[PDB]
Amino acid sequence: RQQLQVLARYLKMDLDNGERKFLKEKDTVAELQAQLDYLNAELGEFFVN
Amino acid sequence: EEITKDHKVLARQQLQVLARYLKMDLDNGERKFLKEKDTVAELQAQLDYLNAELGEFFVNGVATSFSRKKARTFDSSWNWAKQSLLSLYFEIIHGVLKNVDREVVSEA
Amino acid sequence: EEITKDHKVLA
Amino acid sequence: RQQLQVLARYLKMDLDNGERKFLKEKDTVAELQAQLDYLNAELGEFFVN
Repeated sequence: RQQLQVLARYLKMDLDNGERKFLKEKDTVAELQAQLDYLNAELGEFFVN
Repeated sequence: EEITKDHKVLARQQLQVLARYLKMDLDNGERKFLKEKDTVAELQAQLDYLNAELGEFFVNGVATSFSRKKARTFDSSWNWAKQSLLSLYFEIIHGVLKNVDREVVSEA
Repeated sequence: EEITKDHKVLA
Repeated sequence: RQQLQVLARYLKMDLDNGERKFLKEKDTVAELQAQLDYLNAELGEFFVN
């Protein structure tokens, strides 16, 4: 693991970049889903469907 | 920069060998990001459909505004009676109200 | 000598 | 083994070159020996010796 980290640092490579982007998109999914559940609680399942 | 490119290639190969030994998936984060991006795309498509359907005004205006903590109670009429009495008293003394007009009758 | 410096740092 | 192979590829080193040359020379030994055994079966051990 330490040797891999050394090589990544030499290569200027961000092993955590994909995970960070995933967490950002997961927050975006959460907030868009919150908007959708609010619209569903407002109009209703029957209306939205 | 052929030599530096060759070294970068060598370092990438050694890194991939070490990741393979460690059973580390370098592309796992990118895979999860791409799946989550597709999920964002489809949820956003649903939201734009609902927005094109109900409209910007309807969707914005159905926003919740009520909360129990935000309610304001007023019951201190016992205090406001004396306040109004003093206001009327001082107004009459100072000459704001020279006559018993309908506003003075309403305050009474 | 930036490249050789980078190699020395890596080593 | 994987690290050694990576280093050999970087060095443009052919680890199998010696083995390939050995197999070629072994085939050459086989065919020359086939010629010699034919000549021996033909003229005979006594004549050749």
